[PDB]
Amino acid sequence: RVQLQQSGPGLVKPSQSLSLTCTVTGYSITSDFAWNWIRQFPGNKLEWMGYINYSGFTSHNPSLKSRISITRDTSKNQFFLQLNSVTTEDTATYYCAGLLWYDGGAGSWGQGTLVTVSAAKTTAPSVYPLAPVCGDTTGSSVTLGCLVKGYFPEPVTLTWNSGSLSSGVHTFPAVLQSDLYTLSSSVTVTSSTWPSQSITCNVAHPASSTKVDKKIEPRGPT
Amino acid sequence: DVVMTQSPKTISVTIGQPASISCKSSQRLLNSNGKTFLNWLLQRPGQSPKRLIYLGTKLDSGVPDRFTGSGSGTDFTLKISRVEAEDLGVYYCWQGTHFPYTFGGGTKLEIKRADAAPTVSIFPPSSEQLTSGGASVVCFLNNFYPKDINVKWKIDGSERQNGVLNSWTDQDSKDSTYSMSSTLTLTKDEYERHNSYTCEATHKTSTSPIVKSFNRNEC
Repeated sequence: RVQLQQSGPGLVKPSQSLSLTCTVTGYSITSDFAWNWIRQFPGNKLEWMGYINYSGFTSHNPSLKSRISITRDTSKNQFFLQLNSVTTEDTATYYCAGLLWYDGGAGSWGQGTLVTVSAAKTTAPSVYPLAPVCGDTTGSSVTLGCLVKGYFPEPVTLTWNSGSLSSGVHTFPAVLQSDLYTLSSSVTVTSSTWPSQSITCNVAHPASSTKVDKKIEPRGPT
Repeated sequence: DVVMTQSPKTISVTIGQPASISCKSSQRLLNSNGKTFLNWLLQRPGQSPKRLIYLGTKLDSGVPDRFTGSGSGTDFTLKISRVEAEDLGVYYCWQGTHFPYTFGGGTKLEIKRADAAPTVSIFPPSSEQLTSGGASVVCFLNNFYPKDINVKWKIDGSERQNGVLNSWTDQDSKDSTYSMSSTLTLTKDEYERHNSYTCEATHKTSTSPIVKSFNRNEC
């Protein structure tokens, strides 16, 4: 069907502009739809920002009064969001979403892109392995961990064994302190399988272009 | 602007049971051509909202027929004939009839299930973090139900509450449980000063807390 994918910078300085792109595939943007920008606040309140429709005609929320431009490039099958004069109050997840002009149906949203409005600096994380204490390995299951600490801004991506280990995983929401984030993730497996089958935390921080692949080593001889 | 009011705030439903939620708009949503631009959306944990219902009463493209939308004028209802665990998340209504378009505040659908005690796991600071001069002790409290749970930290038998940071997961659709992570962060020098580190979880499933401990400098 039609698919949308947002791209654009995830960290913007106060009083500058946010600039995002929505790339549409599986459908021509000059047919049938209204191409909308919607944002979700940390609270989780959703706000409609505006649209550009298949003919180029636009509309936006008066709450944004004059800060917002919505444009398209038909040769590229893309539409765009520009929002100026930003403040921390514009920190949110931005979604592009197409709805059929005719009946509001077929709602299709991109993945969502987080935009942080902050003067804080981009910092790569330290990824620390969380190896189980000896006494906790003699059970039928064993739980291993990975601590991602001191990064900015969100987000990071975290997988286990490059994504082949997906069952029994818990990745927790990041916690922000002093303009650095900390995230942890746990993975539980059959005790007999470890450490014969190694377990590695794969962490990416696109903002700082940094990746760490941390093999979890047991406590005791390795 | 049109105000959309969703009730109830939160609903907790047993798998296999029905669920009904309401959206009431401050203005009628019928239009001049006979269409009613009222949509319902579901947002699962970690994803974007996705379509359910449109035109007030119509099933959107590819949606399971377990969802039904009813109502007109200003009062709308979404019903789920039989709830499945994957239906958990936040449900929103949306109006496209009056500019500017607006969303309900959302209704969170939670799955009711059998109580479950947490699996508690504690982790000393890593050797790499210790070379950094910082030391985090991590405790996971995994797969419990219900969602209310306490965690207390002890150092050498004495409770510590400073430098503690917690983070909870959304309900898991696989088993309908909750997980939580707690992190106690110290300087390497304070960590290296004490021996015993203890994580204690208190959950309704147990009259006695779940306790996990370790000694510094011991495997």
